[PDB]
Amino acid sequence: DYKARLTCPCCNMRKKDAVLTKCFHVFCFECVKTRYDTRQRKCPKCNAAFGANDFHRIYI
Amino acid sequence: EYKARLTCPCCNTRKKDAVLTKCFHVFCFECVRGRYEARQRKCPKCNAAFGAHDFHRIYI
Amino acid sequence: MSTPARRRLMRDFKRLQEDPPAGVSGAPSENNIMVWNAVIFGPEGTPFEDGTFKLTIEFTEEYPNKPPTVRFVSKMFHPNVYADGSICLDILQNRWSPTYDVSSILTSIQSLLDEPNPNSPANSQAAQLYQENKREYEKRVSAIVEQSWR
Amino acid sequence: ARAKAKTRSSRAGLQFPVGRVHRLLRKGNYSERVGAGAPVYLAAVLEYLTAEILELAGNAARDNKKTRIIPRHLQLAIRNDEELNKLLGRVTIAQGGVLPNIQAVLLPK
Amino acid sequence: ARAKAKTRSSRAGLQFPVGRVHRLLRKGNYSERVGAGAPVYLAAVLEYLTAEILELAGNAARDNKKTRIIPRHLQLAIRNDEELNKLLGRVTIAQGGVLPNIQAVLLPK
Amino acid sequence: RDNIQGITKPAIRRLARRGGVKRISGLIYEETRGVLKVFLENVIRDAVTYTEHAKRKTVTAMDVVYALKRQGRTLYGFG
Amino acid sequence: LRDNIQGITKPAIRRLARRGGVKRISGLIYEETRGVLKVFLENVIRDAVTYTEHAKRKTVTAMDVVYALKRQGRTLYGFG
Amino acid sequence: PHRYRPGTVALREIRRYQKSTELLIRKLPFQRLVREIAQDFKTDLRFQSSAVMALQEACEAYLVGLFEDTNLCAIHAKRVTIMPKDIQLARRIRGER
Amino acid sequence: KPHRYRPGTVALREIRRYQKSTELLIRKLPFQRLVREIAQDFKTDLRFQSSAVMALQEACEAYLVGLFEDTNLCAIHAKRVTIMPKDIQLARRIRGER
Amino acid sequence: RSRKESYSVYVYKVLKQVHPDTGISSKAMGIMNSFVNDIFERIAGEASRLAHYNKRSTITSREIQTAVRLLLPGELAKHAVSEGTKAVTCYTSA
Amino acid sequence: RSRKESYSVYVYKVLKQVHPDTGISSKAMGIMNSFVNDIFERIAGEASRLAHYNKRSTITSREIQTAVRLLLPGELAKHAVSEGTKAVTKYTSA
DNA sequence: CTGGAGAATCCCGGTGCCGAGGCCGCTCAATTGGTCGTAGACAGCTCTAGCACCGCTTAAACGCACGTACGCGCTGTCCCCCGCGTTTTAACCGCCAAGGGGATTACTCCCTAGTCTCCAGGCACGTGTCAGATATATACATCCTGT
DNA sequence: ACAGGATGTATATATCTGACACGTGCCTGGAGACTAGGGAGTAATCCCCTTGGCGGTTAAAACGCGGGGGACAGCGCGTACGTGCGTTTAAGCGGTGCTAGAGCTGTCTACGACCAATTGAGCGGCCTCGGCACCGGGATTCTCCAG
Ligand SMILES: [Zn+2]
Ligand SMILES: [Zn+2]
Ligand SMILES: [Zn+2]
Repeated sequence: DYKARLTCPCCNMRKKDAVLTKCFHVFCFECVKTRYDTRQRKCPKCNAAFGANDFHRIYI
Repeated sequence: EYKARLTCPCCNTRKKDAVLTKCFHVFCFECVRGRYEARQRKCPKCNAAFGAHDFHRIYI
Repeated sequence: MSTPARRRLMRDFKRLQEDPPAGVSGAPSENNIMVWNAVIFGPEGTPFEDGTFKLTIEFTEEYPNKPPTVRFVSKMFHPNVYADGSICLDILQNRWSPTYDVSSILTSIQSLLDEPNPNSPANSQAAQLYQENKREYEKRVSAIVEQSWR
Repeated sequence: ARAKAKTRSSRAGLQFPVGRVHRLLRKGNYSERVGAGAPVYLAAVLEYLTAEILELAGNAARDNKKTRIIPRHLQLAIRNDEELNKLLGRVTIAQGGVLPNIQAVLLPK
Repeated sequence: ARAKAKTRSSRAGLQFPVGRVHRLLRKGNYSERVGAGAPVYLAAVLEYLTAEILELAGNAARDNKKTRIIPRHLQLAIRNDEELNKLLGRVTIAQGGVLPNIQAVLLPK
Repeated sequence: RDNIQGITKPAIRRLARRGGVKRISGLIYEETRGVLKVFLENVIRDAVTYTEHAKRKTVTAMDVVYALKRQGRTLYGFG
Repeated sequence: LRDNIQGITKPAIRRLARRGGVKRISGLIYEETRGVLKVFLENVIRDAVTYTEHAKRKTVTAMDVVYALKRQGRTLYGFG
Repeated sequence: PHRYRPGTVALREIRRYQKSTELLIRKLPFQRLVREIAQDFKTDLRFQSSAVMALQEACEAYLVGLFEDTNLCAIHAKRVTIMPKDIQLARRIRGER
Repeated sequence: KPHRYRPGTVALREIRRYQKSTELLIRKLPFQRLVREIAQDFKTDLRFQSSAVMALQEACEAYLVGLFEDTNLCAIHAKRVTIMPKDIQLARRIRGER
Repeated sequence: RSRKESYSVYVYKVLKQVHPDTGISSKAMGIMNSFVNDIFERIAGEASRLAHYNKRSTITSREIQTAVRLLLPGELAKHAVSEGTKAVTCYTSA
Repeated sequence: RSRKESYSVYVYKVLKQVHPDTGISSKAMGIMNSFVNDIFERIAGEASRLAHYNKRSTITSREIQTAVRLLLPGELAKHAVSEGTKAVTKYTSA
């Protein structure tokens, strides 16, 4: 339960360490980096757009 | 240890569910709103100053 | 067990086994786990009632980051399906999310079955028949339902 | 009296003019004959590129707390994206300026 | 039984073919109509450029004491003349080699 | 005549500053105002040939844009 | 056909450098020379294969290679 | 009185001019220079104001790019002061000389 | 007594030798193997004309020779005679390839 | 009273489609027009040149496909091809 | 049994006119053919671009001369336009 | 700095070959001659914009003095590259075999050019209002020198 | 490292303003329907050249070792370039006036596309010999080390 709770929900492989400041959802950083550099600049959860400055490293 | 890591370091009773936008430390809700309403824009961690637009809700 | 996409498909299969949504089912092809065969039941309160729709889905190793290719096997009469079974949906081309799984895909397809999207008229004939004549449209839908049982 | 006229751009789900692109292709002396789907494909590609640059420029303008896109915002958006920078590597944008960067050697220490 | 055919190249006093140039211009899809003097002018220019390079290459080969022109001689002729070097600065010549030159710093003293 | 001196030392300094230069040696102003005029000659010659082919007496911004495009220096914002 | 980049040997790279007029060569040059050559070949071969597969044939031709090179502003003479 | 050490005003100027977008050369001397250069191709030509502006945009962009390249050269030479050797090296590498 | 040249003399001699000849400097068969390996990533089971492979090899050698001339100029500018990867990186960055 | 063509209207619709509440300067519109014309020229010239290589007299969607693959780099090319294919399929179906 | 055209004959005649006692290799002839094709393509493209710029539908000698002036540098351009004018004048007189 | 030894380079001569060069069908591409539709040359009117000038402000270029930070020369060192001999590897040449695929030709059919009609999207023209620049008084961060 | 003064620098508020986003008349170019023909998709067949394999020679690659030369760090000196301030200077802005030429329109004629018939010149093939690369041998020269 706790593992899945604190694991990134889109990949479910590794740990949450990033927040998208537009929608304030939390994902893991490299999912975010990949969706950006592959130009799907869109929130996986709430479908909100974001730029290079709307996501940052977080530590939980 | 999971509950301890998930709990705020200010009160050590309540879940960490909010971050401070410029310094990016994660704390509780009423802990930061009480500090702000008491005019202490002051991090217990990194002592940073903040304003009314420098905090927002975050959900797991 | 080798790839994250394969493992994601493994959880997809186990969730479909343990708690499938209403009127849907799925299984891998025996010799190719990338191939997914699914059966969808027509939504209640819709002309697609009593339908047993066969589905085939093809994945690659970059799942869940990309929407897969989903194709109807039985003949279908839906404004948003091409004559071959090509499927044009929001989560399938435009607003795919890696959090979505095969169960979510099947539920979304079943939702489309009730609510065709007018912005994607893949079958122009079906779109027109839905748009101005519901009676013969649902007659056609009953025809494809009785045809899907074989 | 024939039928309600529908534009090819509307038929293809695009905002760019398919007919105008077709006219430019046929008048631009590129080839003796022009296919039916060629203007559709070209208009779609142009629309996608325009949308991409506009989206990045809007993000850049928002990052400066402005609501109007200017050549400076366009320049920032193009030069901050690696693929757009590669596509427009030999293009000068009037009144666009440059990206703010300083070599680490020059910085005081 | 009209008249003895005089080639347009002979009329213009050129060795290069004017008819072939005209056919390539008309077939090359450059414009829908082609003037009468355009193939003549183009053939003259091509002939002059060919003559210039051939003369330089022949001089280079005679310098090396050979009687045939090879790609090495062509490369030497091209890279030695400043005008031709500027004209063909982005051109690779197969089996051409390079100009023999060594920076003065490297030489011992 | 003698208009090359209009490209002043402070103007060159601020161009270098935009380029990112910390300090500039004193022999650069003469070098750069020669480089500039070489570049200008190359562009203006093509622009003027375009104009005279068009049988005009005024050089137009579109002619300048064409001349720049002929050198792989496409410029946006003038037509 | 795996790990063939090592076929571009150290003596071959030195010969290329000598033709370039290089007197002394550092020991680290070889790796980025391999990398630069690999980048150049990927850039050219991608366009060549694009031309070939657009022509609907399975054979890459010297004509396609020349076209790809010309598309990069480095036209090559002597191959048609 | 107050006195800034050399290198601080220069850094401030770099930050300032890398943020703004105006023309860094005075308009009239540049116009006179263009008219002077163009007069050796044909006499008494006329220019559009937009044409002169396009020329100035191109010239400033070219010079700024050249100065970035020459700064890279100077840094490569273990220096911080650019010198005409640096400009010559940049020009030669870019194939303009 | 063994005879040894001073370090640099034979280097200059071989610069003179290779700046006079025009043969290909990379070994043809390994170059062809490398080309096929690189092309394997875009379309499987491709076939290549021998002339196409030769054209590729000629273009690459010309490109590398030009790059090395630029690198040598950069190294000399740095007041040294040995070329190091920073020189290649500077040359490629100035030419606009990186 | 000459009539001159530009892409201003379509650029404006695309802008309000992407950023619903963002404007654009007049000078930026000129740059967008120049960019659109430049990309159109590049793609059309490359497609025509391809058709000439293959001894063909008609520019169809295949040449535009290949020209986009040749010009646009990487992920841009991938997405552009995806968009063009979708538009062509939509146009043929309707 | 397709037939392909080249400029080998004319290049050889020009060589015999310039150096009467000099030969040329087969591979050098290929380079000359490629050079001629390259220059032809350059000048034709530039002339077509001029014609499009001036809203003209015909490629005349004036466009060819202007394109030669644009491409060829300096004294080479002067001599080239001189030969072109001489040839066109002789052709018109004939 | 001035001479021999040695290795590298240059010059001369005979030889064999294969690639350049001339010769012969012949077939298609260049030539010749009308024909006609129109694109471009040319005269004329206009009114837009480029050129020229004058006066006032003041922002900017100019010139001087100082000091200090950086360019440059000199020196030591040591390590990393080069020259070389020996051994190992695989490039290369020669030959042989199978066949995949490139290069033609025929046939047809469907897709695109061309034409006529029409009507609605987009363009020039007006117009008010809000995004943004500017002036001003702040709170705050940053450099510089003394500590 | 630390702290306070001085100077750019970020911040919030108020205000003008002029450029942009919306609305409207209208007009011309895109859409619809139709017809005609040829561009190309498809199938079939031929044979070229590409891939694959095998074996012998040997040239080039790999390894190792000794040495020395050049990259690099460090130090000292001097000069020239940044910084600041006082003094020109002319860029810039406004306002006005003039007219040259860009730009459009309307006429009209030479000129290039098109067609059909004719022929000769360039292409493919096919000999043929000499320019040149190569192997041997002699003469010359550059570089290094001892003097
Ligand atoms: Zn994740
Ligand atoms: Zn979200
Ligand atoms: Zn708390």
